[PDB]
Amino acid sequence: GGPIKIIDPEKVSKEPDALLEGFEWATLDLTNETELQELWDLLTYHYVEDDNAMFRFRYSQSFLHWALMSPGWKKEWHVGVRATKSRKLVASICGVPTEINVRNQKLKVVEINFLCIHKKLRSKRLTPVLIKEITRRCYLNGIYQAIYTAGVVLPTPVSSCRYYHRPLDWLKLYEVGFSPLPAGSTKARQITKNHLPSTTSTPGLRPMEPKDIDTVHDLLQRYLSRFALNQAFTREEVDHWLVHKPETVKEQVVWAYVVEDPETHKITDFFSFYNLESTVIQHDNVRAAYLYYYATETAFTMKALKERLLMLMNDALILAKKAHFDVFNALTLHDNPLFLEQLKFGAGDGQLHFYLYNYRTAPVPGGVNEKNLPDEKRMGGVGIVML
Ligand SMILES: CCCCCCCCCCCCCC(=O)SCCNC(=O)CCNC(=O)[C@H](O)C(C)(C)COP(=O)(O)OP(=O)(O)OC[C@H]1O[C@@H](n2cnc3c(N)ncnc32)[C@H](O)[C@@H]1OP(=O)(O)O
Ligand SMILES: Cc1nn(C)c(C)c1NS(=O)(=O)c1c(Cl)cc(-c2ccnc(N3CCNCC3)c2)cc1Cl
Repeated sequence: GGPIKIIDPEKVSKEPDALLEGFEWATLDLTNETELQELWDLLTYHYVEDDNAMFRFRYSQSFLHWALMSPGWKKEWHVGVRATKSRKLVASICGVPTEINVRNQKLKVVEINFLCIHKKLRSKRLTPVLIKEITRRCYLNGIYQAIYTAGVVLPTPVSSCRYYHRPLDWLKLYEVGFSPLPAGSTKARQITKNHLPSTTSTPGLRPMEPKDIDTVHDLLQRYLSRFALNQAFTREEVDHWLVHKPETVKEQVVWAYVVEDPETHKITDFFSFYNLESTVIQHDNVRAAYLYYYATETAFTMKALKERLLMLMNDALILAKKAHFDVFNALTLHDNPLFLEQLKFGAGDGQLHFYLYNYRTAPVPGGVNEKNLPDEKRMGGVGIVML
């Protein structure tokens, strides 16, 4: 594996390509509230929908702040297109920097996210234009590789993972057409099936605190090192992505929990999940929690891993329900296939395909077999979660 081509610093153009008549490039400043609102306005009405046009992702402004101003961020990688006359923001494409491990090679990359074009400008081949411009702005900052995730199949995916969904409020989900009433059943029965204990069971479980950063950082890195493709977390990245700052973030987006051993008081496990609503195109919102990063000391010894994950993740479900989330989403990546079925996650129609730009490596297993169902012998591949 390795880079596909070497970029000649000397030949990177200082000026962007031309755009469709009536439109112009605009760097976004997401520290400006009005511009943050503008991006929110665009995504809210024009971002990812399901195939049935029932749901649309509704990233919050707090989520956008958190996702796009992570450690090392640069406004130059928050790319917009405006209408010249009205000034309206009509397209976007964004990146943030991070380091990844691809089979034990560390790479400096940008994660690409929030590619969006206003419905009225679709199917004009603007996308390749947006991609080329953010590529140019990255090349200018000495970054020549990218990773991204997509719901559609494009050239040479590195992996594919299937979405799974654990109902927390089944009735709400049924109500908005997310979950159906199977057939011979009743609401009462579906509610019973999905009912969850009132309290967590794992001893020492508590909300992560800033004091936990160093030891969570070390445990996470050891755990993720067990995957061919993974995110190479720095200390600042643990602070940013994992510890919610209530004093400065009124709308919480990340929940993280640690298990502090009753005896050693060392943290021995942790898990986290984030808040991403969907607008119900027509109630008006599905409040979904997504599983994010987790780690357990048990990984390093088996089959105690499955057993430990069953404990932690059922606790994660309890905590999410307690925080009023409607559903708990997870993909077949990390060691997730160990617990999805047994904790009653239902298989989803959604598939997330993973891609690298300007880097060649063999395909990596995505937690499923050729039938697109979870497989314990198909893990160890994908250890990176994108938002
Ligand atoms: C070194 C640094 C490198 C940095 C860059 C690394 C590359 C990152 C790449 C971007 C990572 C994004 C990660 C995310 O954010 S995935 C999120 C994508 N956004 C959405 O799904 C929101 C809803 N949809 C839209 O806003 C539009 O439909 C979009 C913008 C998706 C397409 O607009 P439109 O429908 O009006 O099409 P077009 O006429 O302009 O262009 C048609 C071309 O676009 C290619 N296309 C379609 N969808 C995607 C897609 N999701 N990734 C990459 N390419 C895509 C398509 O194959 C076709 O090419 P092909 O040859 O026929 O021509
Ligand atoms: C409730 C709901 N709301 N929306 C908008 C949808 C599609 C559903 N139904 S879903 O929950 O079962 C679901 C989910 Cl979560 C996610 C994807 C999916 C597929 C491909 N790509 C992405 N992303 C683009 C890149 N950034 C990461 C997310 C998401 C598809 C489905 Cl179908």
